[PDB]
Amino acid sequence: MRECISIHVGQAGVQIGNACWELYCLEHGIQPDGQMPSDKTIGGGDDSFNTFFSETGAGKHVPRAVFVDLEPTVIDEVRTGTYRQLFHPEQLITGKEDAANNYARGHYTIGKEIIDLVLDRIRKLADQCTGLQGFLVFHSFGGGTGSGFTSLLMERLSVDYGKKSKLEFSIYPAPQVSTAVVEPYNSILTTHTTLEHSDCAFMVDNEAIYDICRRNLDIERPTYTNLNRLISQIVSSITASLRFDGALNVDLTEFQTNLVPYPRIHFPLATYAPVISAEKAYHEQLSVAEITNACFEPANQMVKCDPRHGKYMACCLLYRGDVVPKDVNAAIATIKTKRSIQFVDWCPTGFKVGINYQPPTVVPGGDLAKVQRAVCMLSNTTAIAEAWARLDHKFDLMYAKRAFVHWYVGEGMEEGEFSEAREDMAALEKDYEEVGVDSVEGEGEEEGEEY
Amino acid sequence: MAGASVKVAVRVRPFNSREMSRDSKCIIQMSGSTTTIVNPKQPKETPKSFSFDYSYWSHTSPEDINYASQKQVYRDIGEEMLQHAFEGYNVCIFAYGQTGAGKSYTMMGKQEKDQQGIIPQLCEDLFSRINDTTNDNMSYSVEVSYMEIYCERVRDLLNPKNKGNLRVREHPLLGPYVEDLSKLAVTSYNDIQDLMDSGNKARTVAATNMNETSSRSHAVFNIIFTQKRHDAETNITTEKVSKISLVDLAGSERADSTGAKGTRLKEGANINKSLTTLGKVISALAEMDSGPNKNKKKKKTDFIPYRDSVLTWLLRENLGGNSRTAMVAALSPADINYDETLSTLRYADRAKQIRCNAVINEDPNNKLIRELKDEVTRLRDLLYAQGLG
Amino acid sequence: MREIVHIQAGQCGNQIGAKFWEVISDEHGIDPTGSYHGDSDLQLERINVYYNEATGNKYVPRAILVDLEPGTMDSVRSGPFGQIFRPDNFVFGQSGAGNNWAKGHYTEGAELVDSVLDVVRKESESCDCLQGFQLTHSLGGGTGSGMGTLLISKIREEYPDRIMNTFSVMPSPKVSDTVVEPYNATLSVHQLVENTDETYCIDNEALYDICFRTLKLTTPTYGDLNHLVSATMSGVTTCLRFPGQLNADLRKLAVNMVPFPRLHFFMPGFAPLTSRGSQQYRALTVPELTQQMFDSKNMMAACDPRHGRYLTVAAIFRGRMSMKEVDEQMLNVQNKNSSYFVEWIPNNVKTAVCDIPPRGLKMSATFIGNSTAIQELFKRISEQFTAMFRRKAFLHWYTGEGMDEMEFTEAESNMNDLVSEYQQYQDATADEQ
Ligand SMILES: CC(=O)O[C@H]1C(=O)[C@@]2(C)[C@H]([C@H](OC(=O)c3ccccc3)[C@]3(O)C[C@H](OC(=O)[C@H](O)[C@@H](NC(=O)c4ccccc4)c4ccccc4)C(C)=C1C3(C)C)[C@]1(OC(C)=O)CO[C@@H]1C[C@@H]2O
Ligand SMILES: Nc1nc2c(ncn2[C@@H]2O[C@H](COP(=O)(O)OP(=O)(O)OP(=O)(O)O)[C@@H](O)[C@H]2O)c(=O)[nH]1
Ligand SMILES: Nc1ncnc2c1ncn2[C@@H]1O[C@H](COP(=O)(O)OP(=O)(O)NP(=O)(O)O)[C@@H](O)[C@H]1O
Ligand SMILES: Nc1nc2c(ncn2[C@@H]2O[C@H](COP(=O)(O)OP(=O)(O)O)[C@@H](O)[C@H]2O)c(=O)[nH]1
Ligand SMILES: [Mg+2]
Repeated sequence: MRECISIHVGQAGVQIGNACWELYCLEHGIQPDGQMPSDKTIGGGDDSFNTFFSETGAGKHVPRAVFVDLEPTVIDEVRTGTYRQLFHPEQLITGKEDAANNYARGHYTIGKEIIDLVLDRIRKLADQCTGLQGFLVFHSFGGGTGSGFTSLLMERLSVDYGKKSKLEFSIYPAPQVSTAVVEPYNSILTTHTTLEHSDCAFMVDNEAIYDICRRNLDIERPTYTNLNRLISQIVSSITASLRFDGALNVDLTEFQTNLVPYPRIHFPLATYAPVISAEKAYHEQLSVAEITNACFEPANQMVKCDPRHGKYMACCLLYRGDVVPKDVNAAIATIKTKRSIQFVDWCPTGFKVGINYQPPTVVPGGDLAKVQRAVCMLSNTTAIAEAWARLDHKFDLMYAKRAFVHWYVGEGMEEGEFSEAREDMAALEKDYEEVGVDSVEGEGEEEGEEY
Repeated sequence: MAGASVKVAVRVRPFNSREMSRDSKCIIQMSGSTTTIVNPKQPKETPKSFSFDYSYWSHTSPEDINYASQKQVYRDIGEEMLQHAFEGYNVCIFAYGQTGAGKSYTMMGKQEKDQQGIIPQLCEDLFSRINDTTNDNMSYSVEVSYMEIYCERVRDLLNPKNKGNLRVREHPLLGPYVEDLSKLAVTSYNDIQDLMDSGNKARTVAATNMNETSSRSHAVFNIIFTQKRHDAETNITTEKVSKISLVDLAGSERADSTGAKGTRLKEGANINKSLTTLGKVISALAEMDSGPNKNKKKKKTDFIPYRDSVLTWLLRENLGGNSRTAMVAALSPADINYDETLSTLRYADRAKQIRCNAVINEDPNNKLIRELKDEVTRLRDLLYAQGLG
Repeated sequence: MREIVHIQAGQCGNQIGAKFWEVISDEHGIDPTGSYHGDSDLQLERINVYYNEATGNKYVPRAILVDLEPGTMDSVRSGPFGQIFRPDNFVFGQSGAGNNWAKGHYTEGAELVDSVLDVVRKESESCDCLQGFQLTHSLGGGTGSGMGTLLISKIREEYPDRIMNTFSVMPSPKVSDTVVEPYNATLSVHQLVENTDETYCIDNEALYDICFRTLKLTTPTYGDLNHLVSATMSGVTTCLRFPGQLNADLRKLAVNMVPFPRLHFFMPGFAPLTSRGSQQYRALTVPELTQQMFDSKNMMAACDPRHGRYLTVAAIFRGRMSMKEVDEQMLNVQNKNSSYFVEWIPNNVKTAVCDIPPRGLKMSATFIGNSTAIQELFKRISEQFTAMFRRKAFLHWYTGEGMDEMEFTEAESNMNDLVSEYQQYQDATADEQ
């Protein structure tokens, strides 16, 4: 029973959770009311996969989800929506104001009196679980709740459970586009928790996904629904290895064993290759080589960063559908001969491969074409440093004059939690710069004894 | 009108009875104008470093070698500030710290009078210099005021009436002031210290997880000093009016250290906002002081955000214009209170922020090896030169 | 549950409040008798923001009307929506302030403030989780300015941690209706600068300009100006009442718009605005709304933004629209007009989106700017104030009501300091020494 508990914090977290749970319900043939007529039609089976859904006596299936936010609006949209009967009635929503783009308000003042209930319900979910693999936390940098309350919850979880993996999916601020004036402060103040407590953090950018939607899917006016659906596809590709049979299955521990060389560099990028519209699904073969090559194109990255400016440290490919090992081997072999893709000299292997038989599903009303093959790549590289550096600059431009600071100090913080965070960012950037340097020439300086 | 350069001084205290009873380890080191600190929980990473105008090693009270004696710090700060006050211009002394560090010692000193703080010594020197210049033609007057600021509301500390919120006004010529503020005259430092004890009994203090008696409100003891001269004429004229401000701060805090709600959160938030505003104004004043002092230019008059807090608003005359200021910050040597000491450093570094550099202490073994290798090379180059090799 | 208490003092405040309650009742489908006959089910979801429930399935607004003259109350009651208000919230006296700020603040208002505070506290104690207050008044008047400032002071003394907005109508250079405008405006700003979290700058000159040049009304009256103002106030707090893709509370606007405590004076605007027959000639798209919002003539403050720099701006869109268009348009506006935005903020455009538009429109948008140019307004008042204070033009009418000459000087000094504070971040570099 490869059980995984999902936690959604903030508006971005709740909406990505809506998309994710729509996809999960469609994958296993669960109706919006929690019933599964597939078993009744067939007679019995294991289709109620215990990764996400828990089966009660009467044939209903309750998801292993925990939605949290400080605004009643975002989750009251779910309590009276299509999926109102699917979730347990307990949704952990503080009937008060919100963090208000304020890390201090979400971490110290209002984050209290809601953390205890959240931890209690997480404990109740964990008690029902046997062989719990880890957590999947969804949130967004730049928001008050998704920064402060996520920090508090991650701290408490690291205190309590400790050894269980805690993966992170977060929406990083874009370089140019933004939706708040105090995004850099909230983003920078979360580095301590996203570093010390998480085991692997996946970052995505709205500008990159908008570019992908405009260029590949030919959607000129996308909304957040398309972005959430793409992120849901990414998470499903990650988690499919422990729900369906396959030639090579990759658990959540193999992830961390293969992708993170050192504890402090666990920030891999993610990407999905066969992102294509229904009309353009024709005129294309969609073979293993094509999707595998498209995973490495800088235009297809989900974060505004150029891999050509850095070096690849580790790669994990997860294939779905009608795929065979020899095509994957040929794709990796032809990739290794390209000079535009550089690997660090101290990781000569540089690839982890997993294959799953279940092909990706299509959500009605969606925009992704039905395909026979797919691949999700997760790549730990050094180009991500750039994504920090720009944001770091922005932070300085506001902290030189102490703008917007009185709101933060008026809720419980002092200015030093505003420098300590900056120094931690600087140290992280120094680490990323140091790891990517080539080994010094003949690293034992030089050698050669008599004979 | 002139600059407002700020002198930054930091002192460490000895171990108290509890700390010396325990086997706690010291964590603060000082050298020159640099103070360095080490994480007890992360000894492997690095020390942090800061640089102030004055670093005082008062760890060992009876010690003589590199001991920060009370007379030394007086001669460094208080004597010069008193002289500037006597010249006829304003001066202010800020006391910043958190409970445990021991600010009130350096702010007052002990009753034994062999180890005295800034204030009793300042009062003694003030009245000694006054009484040593009372010639026929000179008259002197001194008066004292004492008031607190709690949640941005001013209260009187001497008057025993109901502690209402006094109103703050702005006289067009005399600047900001407080209405109905009781002002008393003094003649001996004993009266000053008695009034200080009487007012200190009236402070608003509440128990924290850090200490059972912590200041929850800022407080000021202001000394107004008037000099009148009688020239060869029938008129006796006031020459100059100067002020000595003795401001006491309520130190910063984190909600983690004291996780109590209600009044505690409001008090902590207002104290932190006041400290942030005070630091901002002092930093701007120090930058403007430094700039013209070397450039001699008059880049308009800048804008100094005095009005953002009542604390800086009342002290507008003492902070700015022609004046001199100096903030003294107390530390705690206990390892357990690391989060306090470093925090104080981050507030002590503010204003006159200067490059600290890295304090480097090379290994004696590597130094010896390098020196011996260089000596071997030099001697070989000498011997091969004289064709002896 | 976020809940707002509404207060309205003076003739201007009461009239704008009546029109505002008309607009809100139309939006939530409330009958003048207080019953509900709407159609969409989302109108009752968040009706408790403004309305209390009453036993006959009725709804009563939280309005609190104040005036030292009973005529305006009689006018309000004898109106289309007079019956909606509770009879006990009509607090008033006799012998109005008579355009004297001293009477409104010290002599007359000091006796009625206790009753007004009693009613306000009664409404406050029944609120599940109070968010903030609203006030509507005119700075250049009598009862409105003085009693509004006094009530703001009392409420901030009692409720320090709650938000306090203020939709204040400030005087204009050309359109002036009372001869003692400068004294009242100065003494009111002296209190608003301290005891208010957000202030919205409105004046009749800009609204008349909008009516003449945008709506092409031949003979506008105060109803139309109140209509535009009410549209703005309804736009500001839309995200509390209806769901959205990206919500924006009042506190979010306060946090994002206010960099320093004393700079909380805002320039409001609303889009779209078209003159009836022209409606078919122009399409409704996000680019058109963005173009109209940032147009200099659409502001309702008579301050040209081109004479300064935007410290911050916030936009609240209502309607089903794509987020990419909004983000792209705001980024383009920032990039093209690079000289009109302050350099030391990387991104100073807040954006919020709400699904439900107004009743008869597909899309709409509200704009809240914060720019240095507002100092011009204060400067103009100062330019008049001293010109009357130097000779003591009408000062005795104030000093006979308990006041003092020093207080005028403190008010002038505070306004001058505010003007300087706005002026510092207004030149487009600081390099030379
Ligand atoms: C039906 C239709 O398509 O015609 C429009 C219309 O022609 C225009 C010109 C309307 C019209 O407005 C005016 O003529 C007007 C005159 C003076 C002051 C203000 C408005 C309209 O009257 C106004 C009316 O607006 C509404 O109903 C909104 O919900 C509005 N509420 C009210 O106006 C209202 C009036 C009386 C009682 C209660 C509410 C609103 C705006 C913001 C927030 C909430 C509600 C609309 C759609 C129209 C007409 C009818 C012609 C405009 O209305 C607004 C402010 O949204 C003025 O420019 C806009 C754009 C529209 O194209
Ligand atoms: N991809 C994606 N990003 C979103 C979505 N909703 C919000 N965001 C991002 O979230 C950021 C705003 O912070 P939020 O997470 O919404 O803050 P919050 O969770 O509402 O918490 P509060 O600030 O207290 O209200 C924006 O900059 C968006 O980029 C979404 O539906 N999809
Ligand atoms: N240089 C010093 N030498 C000896 N004792 C010192 C020195 N500096 C501080 N102290 C100690 O400081 C103590 C008084 O302060 P303490 O009670 O620790 O904190 P506090 O003053 O009450 N709160 P605060 O004023 O904010 O620091 C005395 O018991 C002294 O022993
Ligand atoms: N928008 C609008 N402004 C008004 C209205 N009536 C008065 N004013 C403005 O308010 C000022 C007069 O203030 P007044 O309302 O008499 O203050 P009060 O006596 O305290 O109520 C004038 O300068 C007008 O510009 C109105 O109905 N609508
Ligand atoms: Mg939110």
